[PDB]
Amino acid sequence: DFSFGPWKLTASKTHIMKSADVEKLADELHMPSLPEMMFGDNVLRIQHGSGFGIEFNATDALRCVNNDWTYTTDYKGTLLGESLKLKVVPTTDHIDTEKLKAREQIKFFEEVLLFEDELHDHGVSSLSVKIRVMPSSFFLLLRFFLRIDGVLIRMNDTRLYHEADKTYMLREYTSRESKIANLMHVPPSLFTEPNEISQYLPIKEAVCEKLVFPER
Amino acid sequence: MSLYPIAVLIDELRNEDVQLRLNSIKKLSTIALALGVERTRSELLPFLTDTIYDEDEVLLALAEQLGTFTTLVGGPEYVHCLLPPLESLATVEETVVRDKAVESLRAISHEHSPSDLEAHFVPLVKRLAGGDWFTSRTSACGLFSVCYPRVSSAVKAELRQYFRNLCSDDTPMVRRAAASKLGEFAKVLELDNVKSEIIPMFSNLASDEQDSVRLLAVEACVNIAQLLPQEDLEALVMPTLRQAAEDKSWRVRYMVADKFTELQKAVGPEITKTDLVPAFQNLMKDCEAEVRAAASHKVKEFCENLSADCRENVIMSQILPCIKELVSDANQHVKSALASVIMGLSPILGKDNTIEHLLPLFLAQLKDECPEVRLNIISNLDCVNEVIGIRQLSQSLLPAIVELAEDAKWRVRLAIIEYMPLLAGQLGVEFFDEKLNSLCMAWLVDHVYAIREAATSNLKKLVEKFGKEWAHATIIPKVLAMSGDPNYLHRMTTLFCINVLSEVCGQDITTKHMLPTVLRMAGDPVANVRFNVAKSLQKIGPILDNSTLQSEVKPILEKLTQDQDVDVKYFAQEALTVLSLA
Amino acid sequence: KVFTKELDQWIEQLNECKQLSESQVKSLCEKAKEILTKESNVQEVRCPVTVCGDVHGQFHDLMELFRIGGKSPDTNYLFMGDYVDRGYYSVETVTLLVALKVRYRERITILRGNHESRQITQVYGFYDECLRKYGNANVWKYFTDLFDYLPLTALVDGQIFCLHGGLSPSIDTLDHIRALDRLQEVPHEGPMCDLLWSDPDDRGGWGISPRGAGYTFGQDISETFNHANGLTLVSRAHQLVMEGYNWCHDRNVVTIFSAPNYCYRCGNQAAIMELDDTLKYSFLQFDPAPRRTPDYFL
Ligand SMILES: [Mn+2]
Repeated sequence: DFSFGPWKLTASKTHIMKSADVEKLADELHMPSLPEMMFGDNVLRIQHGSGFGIEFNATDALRCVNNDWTYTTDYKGTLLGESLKLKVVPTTDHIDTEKLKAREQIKFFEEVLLFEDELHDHGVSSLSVKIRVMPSSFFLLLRFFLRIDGVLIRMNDTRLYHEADKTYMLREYTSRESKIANLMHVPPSLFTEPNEISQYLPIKEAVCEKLVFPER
Repeated sequence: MSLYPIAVLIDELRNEDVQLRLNSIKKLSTIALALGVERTRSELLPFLTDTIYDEDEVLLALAEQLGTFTTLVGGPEYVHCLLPPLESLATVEETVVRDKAVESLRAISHEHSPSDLEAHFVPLVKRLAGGDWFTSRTSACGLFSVCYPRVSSAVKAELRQYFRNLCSDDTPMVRRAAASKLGEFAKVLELDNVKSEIIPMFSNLASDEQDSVRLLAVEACVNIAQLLPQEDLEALVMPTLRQAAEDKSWRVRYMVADKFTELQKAVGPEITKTDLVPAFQNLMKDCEAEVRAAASHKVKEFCENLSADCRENVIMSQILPCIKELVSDANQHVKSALASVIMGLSPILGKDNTIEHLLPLFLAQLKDECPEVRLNIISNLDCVNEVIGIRQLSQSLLPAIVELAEDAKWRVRLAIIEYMPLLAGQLGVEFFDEKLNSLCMAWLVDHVYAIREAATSNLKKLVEKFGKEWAHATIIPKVLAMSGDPNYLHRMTTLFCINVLSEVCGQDITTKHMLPTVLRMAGDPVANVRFNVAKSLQKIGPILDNSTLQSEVKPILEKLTQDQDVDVKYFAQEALTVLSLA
Repeated sequence: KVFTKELDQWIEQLNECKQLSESQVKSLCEKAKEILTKESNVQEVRCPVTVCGDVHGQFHDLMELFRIGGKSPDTNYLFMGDYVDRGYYSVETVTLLVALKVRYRERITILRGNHESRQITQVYGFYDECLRKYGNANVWKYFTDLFDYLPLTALVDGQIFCLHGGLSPSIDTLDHIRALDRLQEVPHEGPMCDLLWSDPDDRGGWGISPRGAGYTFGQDISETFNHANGLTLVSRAHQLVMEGYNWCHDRNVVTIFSAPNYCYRCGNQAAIMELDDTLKYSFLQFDPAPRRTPDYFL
């Protein structure tokens, strides 16, 4: 539970959902099965001094699952407000990497897991999200990892950038995948650490949306 | 601008990197010497329970510190004070930090008094088992084996029902951890209680929904069979073991294959023919190739431990018909595992039966396409020469050594240079000089420096095996003959040889034929030769007597300090100051 | 002044693939300056050498390379540039080949590659790594400022041209190269940029390289150049070949890539060229080396 500027960075991270609470929601979403580790009450949210914010959970992430045993989801946050919220719009201007790389006073950081599933020992499907804060900005990254041992890999990254005092924040959703049979030249020792293998996965979908601030 | 130790230790926790930060946590013990005995309990310990989100390397060193902290609190009379700061580290998200803390918990348990044990540590297992966070539930499975015998007969029942509720826990992870520590639990109970309490838990796990639980329960089956009498073995153990060898996840059928030998030694010989040999037949020819390679490597230790009434019989009726079909399957990996052990059968079989019924198949490996197959066949053949003669098989590997010694890829060529000395000592001298010398000497001119490197040190052992004189007969007249090679890399090779041979060629030889060759090369145009002459000369220098140091090597070293090449000068000058020459 | 005491020590630490601290690199690059400041733009090296091309921070593959041609100073070596910017150990790679030059001014000769510049080191990786390893750009400044002192070309036994890129139209004779000022960041134009960015191919005459900078020359160029200054061939490395080395222009120019399996793209074989006492060339193909918290994440 952090606080910087007009923001309220709430931190929530606890254990998995119980066995009974799984089937209860597994029918709420009509899902024949939920992830092996369902971090239900685990949530990372950031609110404004006006009433609107963004929230990253698993429950809303599992809604985006379409007609599946890998839990692949295009979730990119759940717009949260109080009848007055931020809007979504496609954009041309997107994040600038050369900025974040600059070393500045690291204000706060907490990694928050959303779910993880061992995939009958056929792979791994982990949905996590982490966020840091700078003196003049804050930055977040939500990443769904997927490794089907012996078949393919998929990474659905989603970053969130807000230059402090800039009437808007950015969001870029990158989703890249590749069957391992096509990337034979890559050593399998990197099939586990995502930060190192993302470079070797071809982009499949790229989207950059700016989240705008209303007034009152 | 901080205060008493605890604060100055946290001032280091806000430091840049790990080692700088971690170094202070390794002083967490040394800080407690300065602190009074009670200060370590009163002030220090409570700070180490409100845990700290930090890298694994530190929390690990923290847990290790707790397992050696009894004397700091006041002795085992206050060991209970170490439990709170450990329970928290037995619950951190990172797995390795959890097991290390668990191991530290298993340690301080012995330090507990029997009264303190039942009041502090045994409840600590409950809070970890019954805890909500599934991480603690994993940690609990490791603390049962240290306490169950150290407690009263009644509370033993609570733990057994607890450990049982863990093997049937909803989460699949904890079910694995319970299956891993199963054998450690069955090993620690009484005889009659494992037959009724553990075997149920053991069966339901070896038929679980997730494959990761299945194999983990298998490796613990051996720990059970080591305890039961022979009669109750077919009655309770084999039922699940018999099915696990047919699990549709090869990961399970692999475990029994990688442990097939450890089974027969604990189950018994007659039961090996009733149930094990039947399964082995189908494991050598199962679908996934990885399973076959595992069992194929275990054909030797399986045949050896068989009883004496059937050792020779069941091998040539139930084992061989499946061996030949293995050597002929195209999977280049399964034959690499068979090659390393198949020749360990002749001493177990006999002499006439092997050369007639075991040798013709052996050749198929020695001529296989895969270079890794014929490589393993050549390292594990000592168990063959002590039953059947050398020439009976020596006249066959003639081209096998050639194709490996002259393969197109240099990795293969190196791999056999390592086995040459072992192979040299088994064919004697009379063979080598006639055939294996043209190959071993052609290695010191190989395109790759790695082979010339290995071929050099390969001559050291070729002398240790044959004698100081064999170099003076077949090696040194050839090495010294390379010093006229145009390529300056082949010219230097001699200098690396004279360094090595000197160590194991006495003095009378290094001064007769090796010394004048070095001093002759001191006028080579390329300086790479000249500064290595100084290096080599100081290397072999202390071996020769003083008269020969002041005679011919010192005038050269003084001459080499005038080579305008700045590299030789430092080496030339260095090479005298190293050994008592100005 | 036996400061070579610690120079040898650094190499033993670099051969174990462990960094050289800021306070250490500051002193190292200082010496390397004084050694490189005296080398002409066309550095002449003696007959017996082993010449290697790109390495690109593939340290574990550089050590595999040593077991092929020989360890130093035993083997006279010559590097044609591109020591960093596409491997994980770009720090340890360049830090060693620099220390070896400071140690053995005569046993190795290091040239400047197209990635030996502050422009490109910031995007392809060297700068991003220099931060993760030390927490600032000082090490990056120490090296980049030194990269300006690397010779552009090399000229063995008076016969063979060794550089990173290719030939330039503004450059027809070697005396022109010896007259350039190579003490600046690799420009975007001019001949200095061309020498480190040009590439040969089949199409005759000059052409527009798909990489923008540099040019594209063919048989008609190399023949008219080598025969105009008395050369047997040219050695270049900027490109990459699945074969490790590629002959082009009726064997007037050779390519030499010495980084196997370039960023897991093509699984290329890496090769090098050995020049014995007289100049008789012989290549050596080799394969990759097999052995195996709160962060400012992006
Ligand atoms: Mn490039």
